[PDB]
Amino acid sequence: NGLTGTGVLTESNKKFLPFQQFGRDIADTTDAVRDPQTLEILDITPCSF
Amino acid sequence: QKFNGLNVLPPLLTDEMIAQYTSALLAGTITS
Repeated sequence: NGLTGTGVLTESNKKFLPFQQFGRDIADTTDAVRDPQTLEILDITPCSF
Repeated sequence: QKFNGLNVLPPLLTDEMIAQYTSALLAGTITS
């Protein structure tokens, strides 16, 4: 959805509202995204450093 | 670890061995 990022995609146990697409934390960074083709929610984990 | 380049490092002394020092000091005080 126009957001470009790099990370590892994993399935999520959280449930969004059917109108929100982006998951954010208190630190205000993107960590959960809804796939545009199929309706599911995925967590993003930065690869190790 | 953390989000953007931040990193936290563990202390050299485990809390268990800290408690061990405290116990040794207390035993020395109460005995000698």
